[PDB]
Amino acid sequence: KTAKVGGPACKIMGRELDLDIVGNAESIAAAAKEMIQVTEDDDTNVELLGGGKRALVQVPSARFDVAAEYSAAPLVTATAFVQAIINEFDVSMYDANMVKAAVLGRYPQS
Amino acid sequence: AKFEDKVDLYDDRGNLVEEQVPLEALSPLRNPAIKSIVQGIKRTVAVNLEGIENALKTAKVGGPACKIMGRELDLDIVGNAESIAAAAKEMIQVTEDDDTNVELLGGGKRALVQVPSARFDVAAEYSAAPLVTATAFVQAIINEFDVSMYDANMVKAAVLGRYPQSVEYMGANIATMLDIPQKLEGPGYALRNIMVNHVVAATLKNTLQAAALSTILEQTAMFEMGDAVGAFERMHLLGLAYQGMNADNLVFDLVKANGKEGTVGSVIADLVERALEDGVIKVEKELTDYKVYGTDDLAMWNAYAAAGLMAATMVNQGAARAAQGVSSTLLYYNDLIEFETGLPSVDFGKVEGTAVGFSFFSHSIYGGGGPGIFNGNHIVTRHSKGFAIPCVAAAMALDAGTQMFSPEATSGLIKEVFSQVDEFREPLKYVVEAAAEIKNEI
Amino acid sequence: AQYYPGTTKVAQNRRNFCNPEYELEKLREISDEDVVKILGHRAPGEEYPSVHPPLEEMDEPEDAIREMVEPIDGAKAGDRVRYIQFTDSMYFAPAQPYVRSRAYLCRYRGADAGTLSGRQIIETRERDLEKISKELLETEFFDPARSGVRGKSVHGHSLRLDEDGMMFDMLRRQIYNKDTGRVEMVKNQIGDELDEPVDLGEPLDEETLMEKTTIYRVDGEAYRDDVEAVEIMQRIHVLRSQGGFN
Amino acid sequence: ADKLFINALKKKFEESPEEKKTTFYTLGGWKQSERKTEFVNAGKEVAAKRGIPQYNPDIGTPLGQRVLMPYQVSTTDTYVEGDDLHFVNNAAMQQMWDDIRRTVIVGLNHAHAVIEKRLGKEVTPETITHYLETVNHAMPGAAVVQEHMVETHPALVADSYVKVFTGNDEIADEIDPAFVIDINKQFPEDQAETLKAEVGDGIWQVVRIPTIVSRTCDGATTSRWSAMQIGMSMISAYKQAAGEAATGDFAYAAKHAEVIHMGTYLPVRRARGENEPGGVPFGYLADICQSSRVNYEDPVRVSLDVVATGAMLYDQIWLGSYMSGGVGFTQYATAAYTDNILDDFTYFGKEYVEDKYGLCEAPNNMDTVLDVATEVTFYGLEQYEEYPALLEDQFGGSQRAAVVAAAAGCSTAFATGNAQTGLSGWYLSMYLHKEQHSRLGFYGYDLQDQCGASNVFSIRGDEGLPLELRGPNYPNYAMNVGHQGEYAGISQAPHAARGDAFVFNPLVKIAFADDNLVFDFTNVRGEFAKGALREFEPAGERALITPA
Amino acid sequence: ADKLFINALKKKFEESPEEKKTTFYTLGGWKQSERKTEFVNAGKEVAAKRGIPQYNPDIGTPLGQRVLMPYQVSTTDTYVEGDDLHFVNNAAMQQMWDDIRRTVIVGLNHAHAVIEKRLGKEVTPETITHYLETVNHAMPGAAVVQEHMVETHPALVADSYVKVFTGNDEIADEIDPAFVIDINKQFPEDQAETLKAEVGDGIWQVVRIPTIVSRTCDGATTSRWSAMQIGMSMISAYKQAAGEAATGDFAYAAKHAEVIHMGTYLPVRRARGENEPGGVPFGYLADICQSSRVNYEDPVRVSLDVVATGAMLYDQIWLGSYMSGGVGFTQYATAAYTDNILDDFTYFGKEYVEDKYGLCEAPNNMDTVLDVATEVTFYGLEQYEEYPALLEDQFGGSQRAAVVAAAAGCSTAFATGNAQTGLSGWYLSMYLHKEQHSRLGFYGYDLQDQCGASNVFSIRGDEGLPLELRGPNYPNYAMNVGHQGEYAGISQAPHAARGDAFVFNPLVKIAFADDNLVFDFTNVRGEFAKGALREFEPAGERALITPA
Ligand code: F43
Ligand SMILES: C[C@@H](OP(=O)(O)O)[C@H](NC(=O)CCCCCCS)C(=O)O
Ligand SMILES: O=S(=O)(O)CCS
Ligand SMILES: O=S(=O)(O)CCS
Ligand SMILES: [Mg+2]
Ligand SMILES: [Mg+2]
Ligand SMILES: [Mg+2]
Ligand SMILES: [Mg+2]
Ligand SMILES: [Mg+2]
Ligand SMILES: [Mg+2]
Ligand SMILES: [Zn+2]
Repeated sequence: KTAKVGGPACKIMGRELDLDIVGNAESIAAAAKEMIQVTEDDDTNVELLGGGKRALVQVPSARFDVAAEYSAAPLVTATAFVQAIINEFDVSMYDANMVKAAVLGRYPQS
Repeated sequence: AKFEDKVDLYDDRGNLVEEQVPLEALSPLRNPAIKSIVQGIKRTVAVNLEGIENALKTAKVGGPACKIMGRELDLDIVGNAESIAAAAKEMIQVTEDDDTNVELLGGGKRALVQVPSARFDVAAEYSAAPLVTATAFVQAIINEFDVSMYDANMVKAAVLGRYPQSVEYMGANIATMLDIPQKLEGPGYALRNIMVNHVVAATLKNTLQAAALSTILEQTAMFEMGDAVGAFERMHLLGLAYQGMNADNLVFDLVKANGKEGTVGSVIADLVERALEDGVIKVEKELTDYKVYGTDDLAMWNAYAAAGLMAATMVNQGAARAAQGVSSTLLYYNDLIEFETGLPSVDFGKVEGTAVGFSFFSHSIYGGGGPGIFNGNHIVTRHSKGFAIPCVAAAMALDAGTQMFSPEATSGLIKEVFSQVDEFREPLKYVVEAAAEIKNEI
Repeated sequence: AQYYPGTTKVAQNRRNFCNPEYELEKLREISDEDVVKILGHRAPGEEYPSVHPPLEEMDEPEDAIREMVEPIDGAKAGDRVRYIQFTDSMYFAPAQPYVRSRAYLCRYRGADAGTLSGRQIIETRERDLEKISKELLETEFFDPARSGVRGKSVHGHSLRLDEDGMMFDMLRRQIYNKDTGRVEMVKNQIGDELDEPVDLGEPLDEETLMEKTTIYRVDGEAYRDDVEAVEIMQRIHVLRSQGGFN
Repeated sequence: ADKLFINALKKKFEESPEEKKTTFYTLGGWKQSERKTEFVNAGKEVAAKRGIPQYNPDIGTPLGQRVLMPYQVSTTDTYVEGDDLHFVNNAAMQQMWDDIRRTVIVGLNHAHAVIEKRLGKEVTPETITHYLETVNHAMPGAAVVQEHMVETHPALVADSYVKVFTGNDEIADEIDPAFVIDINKQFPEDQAETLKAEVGDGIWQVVRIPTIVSRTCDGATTSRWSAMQIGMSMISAYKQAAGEAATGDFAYAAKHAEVIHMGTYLPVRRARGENEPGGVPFGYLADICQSSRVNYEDPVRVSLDVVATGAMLYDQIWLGSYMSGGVGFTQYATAAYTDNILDDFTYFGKEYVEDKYGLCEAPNNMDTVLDVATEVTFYGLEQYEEYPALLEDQFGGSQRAAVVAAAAGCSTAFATGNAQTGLSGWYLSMYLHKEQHSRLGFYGYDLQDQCGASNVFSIRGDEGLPLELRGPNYPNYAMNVGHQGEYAGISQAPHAARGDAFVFNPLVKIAFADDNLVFDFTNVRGEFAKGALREFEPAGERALITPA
Repeated sequence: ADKLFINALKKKFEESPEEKKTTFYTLGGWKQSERKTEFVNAGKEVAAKRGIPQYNPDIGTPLGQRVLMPYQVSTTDTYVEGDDLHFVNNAAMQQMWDDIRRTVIVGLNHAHAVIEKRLGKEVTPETITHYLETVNHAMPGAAVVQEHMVETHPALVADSYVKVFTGNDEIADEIDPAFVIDINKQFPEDQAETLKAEVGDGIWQVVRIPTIVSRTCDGATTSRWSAMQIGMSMISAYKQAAGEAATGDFAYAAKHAEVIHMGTYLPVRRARGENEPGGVPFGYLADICQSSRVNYEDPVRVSLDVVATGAMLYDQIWLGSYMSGGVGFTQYATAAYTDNILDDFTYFGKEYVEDKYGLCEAPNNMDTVLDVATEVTFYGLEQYEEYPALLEDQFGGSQRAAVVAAAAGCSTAFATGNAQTGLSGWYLSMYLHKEQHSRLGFYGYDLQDQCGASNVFSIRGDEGLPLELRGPNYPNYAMNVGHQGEYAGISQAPHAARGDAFVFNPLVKIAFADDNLVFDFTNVRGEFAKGALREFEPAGERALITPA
């Protein structure tokens, strides 16, 4: 809502998006969990905290037994939440990069 | 199943093996042979016992041209390889009947080592393979010869190099297909930082097997990077099946039809005709003497065009028996097919873009080198999400000896060790067999 | 195959260079020895050097792909990979850089083609390169005033022509003869003097340059007026954009 | 009036600019050139003094078979040979990079909280002024606590100092004004109010370390050097023990918790620490350039002063030396800041957008991208066809691709007020240009160009990012000339058309609004011309400590 | 005879060096010093010129309540205030680092093989001399193939060039001597024998890029700049297409497969590319210093010339600036190269070992470490107790810990002929000194000292390494002053006592045997004195392109 993305004190004037993410947390979390999991009822956990302000996410262990390392946890979680937010609000192609910036920051420039 | 698609699976001779296999039975997240290949490559190390012994004898440790006069140690390591390897294995294993493997090769000059899978399930990443291997061999050589406290640091230098003054194991006499985690261009990239010449060495230059190993590594990294999550998953799986696994025998039959006299352009004509015949594309609009094609399934059009791209590389660089033109094939197969059809090229331009910079960095003064030294983590060739590098591995398999930096030059230690492992050498076989085994679990 | 959209002479010429069924017009006759001298890689009567042994001498394992793909003749022999590179004036040369790389991968086997603004190159096995080079130098791929064979010092695609209608060449490899109206090649493509010059024939006149060119320009046919070609380019832009998002 | 580049084409060649024919090979090669002639003589002297051959005009091929051209520095009346715009030969270009490399922004907010909470001491404007007098003794390399310290010569480090800024005007006016970047003096009213609202009651230092140290060392020295002397001055001015546990909170705050680097560090294949050119994001480079606070009535001038800043830094110093070297990439960059060429194309596009939509009033969508970027691309390319002298001037296709696409992408963003659709118009320009002329740039120029359309609006891990957050380490952009400084201009374009005070970081924008810098960031192209004329005076020279 | 430090102590103070008492507080503070008075006057002129307060003697505490001492540069008769040995004020120290940073070693072996196999072309002494004339035009930034290139000013880059060396006398004797580092001329016969055997028939380039570019940019620029211009000169000299597939094998060889960097890249917390000081191993620093080929009959002088080289680079520029900054660490390093103090102690230890064991004839074991390192530690400590003026001169405990342990460690290695037992001697000296005086160094001095004994002979992953392969990035050594240059001297010590031509890399040793360097690496301490006197002439300045 403030377009404050990409690191300390950063802001892009004109890029603000006013989306009710916390009010629709349940639906967004469910949508993200369906992308995160490998099969229904595996060891994926997505639990809301703080009246929908936060989520605990545990990416399924199986994704790790076919990975070299551990970065699939932030990277699969980030992209599942980005896609679930875009899909919740039908964010357009032109604006969706700001959802990506708000979730994962200035990566991969940083 | 999340997806309804099925594919027919073949062997590297173009014969059918298994019909109507659900697409997800080839996913790295489900197929047990992909899991065993990836866990195998995380835990496999090649040890050059000859090389350790020669570095010690000459005191040539710590990187190119380095030597410490007065530190020479003459130890009969290859003569006592059997006892040194057994002593190493006892420190490497967790229990006596686990999946630790230590096997001498070349009369004791080399050892193939597979560190137990268990050490990995309690590790963050994969560096326990070279680090547990290197210390077990350092300690087994010291204990074999009773090397003194004053001299033992030379055995460490001969095995692992200038580390930790250098970040890499500079001068080491051990090798792995993976490289250190600090060299990743982004998080999730480690299965991409595997030199093309090491995949070609491991598969003994079998074209289809090198393309399948490379595709399995690239597309498994696309899952670890989150690229194959949600909207994009099916595109990645169909790419893996059609470009890397010869699904439907599409790559094989294109090469069969264009191998005698064909060009990149003739393979393109055949692939567009096959896509039309299968209903993947259809004529949307007529302009003046020019049909504009459309598709209601972008992931499948992309997969079919990816299989054509692999066939075009095999036909173009197979005909020259020279790998350098794979950079041009990757560019112009995609540039030609978009003006032939009105539809977007493989990976929506990203293969074409990777091939522009790869052609520059393999024909100019600024960096890069021949095709064999690239990889999915190299800055020039990271951009397409798994659809470019497998073609470079097919091209290098087909090269008859035009490269200075050939797999014989860069990858001889990796060849000797890693080609011993059946699932690394012949992955197409094992991943097909596993997909048939789990076909009713999807 | 359709090759390229559009309703201009330029569009049709782009399709004809790609289409291997289209017979390229032959404009000039050059001997085999003179193709070898212009390439500059070996002297007349020198054996093809090798980069590796003949394929029949090597012991290759069973590979269905190698068995299905016939090697070109210079690959069977083990010949070096060498090149030929051309520069094309933007004042209506008949071939132009992308047109060359696209056409070379439709017409020719085992080809490594590279495109740049001021040079365009093909690398392949030496004896096969000599056969392709004769076709590139004798036909309408080449005009001896508006195109140049140049392995270095390529400047001139974007320069004004001289008073003879010749493109600039820092190394003056192609010299216009006012007495014949014909151009001679006096140096090989890397700039070394030839013992005897090669006749490259007369430059194409302005009307025939306009008939055969594949560049769009406001003073010929403008791309913005070939509205079906611009439609396909804009469609590819939009489809790539949408595909990359979702 | 004439096209803006006509005067320069009439200066370069004897023919009128529309004339298709000329004559070559008659100018005596290098001997036509004042600069080449100076170089041949200097090479003779260098090789004789050292006993090793060096510059020799007869090695390789002979330059100057065609005219060796002068170039107009755009916005000026200065014409120089292009050697005078090589970064090695231009002290203003070297100082522009030294002034960025040696700057860091360092908060005082955590620091003042540590003094009030841990030490239990009060902070006021007076205590801030006493700390600023102390740190302006210490920062250039002089002692405040220990006996028998040996120190830097004050005149070798005269360019090093610390200033502050805050959005609270009454606190700003209570600190001694020798130390304060005055937001209301340096910015017009509406931009001053925007910037002061962003900063609020925050108080930030702008620290500049010595150019002679930056040149001896590297960019990652800057935030460490700054923190050592902030730490000594906090000890001295607030009466700490000289090294107690609380001393480490000032260190962590100055080196990590409240620091803004100009650049972030790079990955191992191109390893570099902080404050190197590859880490500087495009939005920060637009903010460092100060044209936005002086030429705000003219969004084209603001956007193209950012393109000049970025083309020189990113292509000549960064890609042409840090990532390559040699003769390098002078004219790949000069194409974007000489002969008023990109200026003519971008004014055309701004006027087109004004007439059809109004600035910032077009729909932010693909129909606007297709309309504006295609129109502007065809105007630029028609200029090279109508004027053969223009085509012989920008003789490399990459230089034409960068200039035409920069005008098309800036004009798209003037229409939508959004940099992302500006960036899509840059890529469509390249595709249209490639089909029009059957060529685009050098062998490797359109790696990012062919990945470009699909990555503009992607949201994936290493693909998706607003253009202001991208920079020379965005993966597709990490290698090639002729793009990075134009993307900094496209990032500036919508915000100049909207009248925004900054593009990506308001602290960066204020930190360069300071006439104590050695380079004048308000007039980047004027400074480049002053350095080409050998009239710029850099910091960091060693004359004071070497023989007369 | 007088201890070696007596003349310097007699010049510093009016009292004889044995006297216990003095008087303080009557010298007028900073007014006693020529250099401090220069600095006060320059701060006032700087502050007025720029409108911001700067150097002021009345800020913080008043220097000079005691004598502000002169220092003798060891092995010279030059006495200077310590400010003249600060790296900012000493152009010889800055040039020493520039000459290392701008050098890379690049083989011609792979490149000659690409020419013979891929291109089918011959390589001869003739084609090599032609190539060297070409690369000596190209390397400083001049063109060999394209038209309309703009180039560096030859006189700004007069310090850049390319030489070659080879162990094959018949090639080396046939090339123009202008391009050859002649091993037989530069090295005494037995060392020349050893070095030519290590090189064999290999042919290696020593490439020096321009100091003005190294200073604008960074160390990771050197091997890229080098490879660009080797690549151009291979095209021009061997008649390749100017950009064909074989061109890429010359790039890969020049940047990766046959390159020797002076330093390797660093991890992210201290992120830096290649050719930065933290990546230079101790054995390479010893081989960069050229004292071993001039002063070989005196192993103490060779070892202490390496200690001077490394104390200055690793403590003053690297740890004192790159990793910290400010006033920095001049006198932590001057302790190791002034007043002949480390020389006195090390000459004592050498004589002790030569009389007891004979050089390199003691057993290589802990009994020899216990004997020699304890004897020499007690000798050095007794000098500070016997000479109150010596203790007041090296007033900081870290200075005394580094000097005493350097002498103990070098002397242990002169006994054993092995650097690892010399390193164990260095740690034992630290433990004995800490117990003798109930103090050692600064708060953090003996991090590596207390890990030290246990890590000297460890073989574990990030612990075990021969001392020649360690450097500033060995984990325990990454942070702290007063160790790294001394370890380079211990690495040199056993090899100087053995008569070895090099310590760790013969190509590095030969690469600095060159009088066309700007700094004279055969006489590092002499050079430091010349720069302190303002008599050294560096490269890199911009005077030719700035106003008078
Ligand atoms: C050897 C290469 C291959 C390679 O890896 N780099 C080269 C050469 C290199 C050298 C040329 C210096 C010299 O002459 O010694 C330098 C200056 C880099 C360096 N090592 O300092 C350079 N190119 Ni190049 N290079 C350039 C360009 C170009 C254009 C020139 C086209 C023309 O018609 O003149 C073409 C690519 C294309 O066709 O698009 C080009 C090619 C080439 N480029 C061909 C040589 C072409 C020839 O044989 O003449 N550059 C440009 O298009 C403009 C900017 C220009 C750069 C110098 C500057 O920016 O001032 C220079 C940048
Ligand atoms: C590709 C990579 O080089 P390597 O393949 O790692 O040798 C890289 N150079 C570059 O990106 C060169 C870019 C600058 C010169 C070309 C500009 S178009 C680098 O050195 O890290
Ligand atoms: O000719 S190349 O495109 O490789 C280099 C252009 S500077
Ligand atoms: O006092 S501390 O040991 O922290 C610093 C010494 S420079
Ligand atoms: Mg029809
Ligand atoms: Mg004939
Ligand atoms: Mg119109
Ligand atoms: Mg000013
Ligand atoms: Mg000298
Ligand atoms: Mg001298
Ligand atoms: Zn620097």
